[PDB]
Amino acid sequence: MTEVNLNIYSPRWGRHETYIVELHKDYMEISMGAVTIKATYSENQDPEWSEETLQDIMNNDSVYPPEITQNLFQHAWLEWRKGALDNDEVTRELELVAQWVNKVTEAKPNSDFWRKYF
Amino acid sequence: MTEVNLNIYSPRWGRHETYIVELHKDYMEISMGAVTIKATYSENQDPEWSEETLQDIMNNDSVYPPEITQNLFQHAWLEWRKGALDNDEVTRELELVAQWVNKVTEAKPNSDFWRKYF
Repeated sequence: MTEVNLNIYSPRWGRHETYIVELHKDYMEISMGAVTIKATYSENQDPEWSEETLQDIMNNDSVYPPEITQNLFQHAWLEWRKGALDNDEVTRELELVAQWVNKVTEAKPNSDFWRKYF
Repeated sequence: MTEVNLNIYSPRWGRHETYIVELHKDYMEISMGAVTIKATYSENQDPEWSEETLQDIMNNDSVYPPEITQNLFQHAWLEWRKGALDNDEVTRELELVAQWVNKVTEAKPNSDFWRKYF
């Protein structure tokens, strides 16, 4: 297990929240607070994800990242898993995803109309 | 009935692609080239959307917008529909959404690792 701690700014709480990524050969888990989602690897199929999604836990914090975000986490994990990325590198690459998510949040439309809505 | 032309930057075509938003009282349409998706207003329920999402058609331009983007379009339309926004207002509010999408694209992770993926 290598653990990656990601700082995601949550407009809901007005602070950065820690999303914890647990990487294993057999599975990956992503938790924020009491919720945990999971992907489990399989030889001849794409990873099996828990019913709960990354968008689920993030939208809960008023974070609205691109739909591909969860798939990025999966890609980072699958590449780390075959040894293409070492521990510090998968950490760096995932931090880039978190940075992107935070930039998306930072750049949200800022008119009266949009501020009132989300 | 009014039409808003939005300019979305596409790394796939190296240019801003024109997304045409048609607002009518009973429905809204969004066109990109030959592709059109549609949301239909219903009196007692949320609008009925195409199953092909705005995100899906943008993914085809190699654009990965926040997942809430389609919902933002819906909001502007519904507000315009009941006259909470005039034609110029709905235009600017939607342009701020396009502007946000463009910022997201511009800020996409650009490490060699991520570029190989998307």
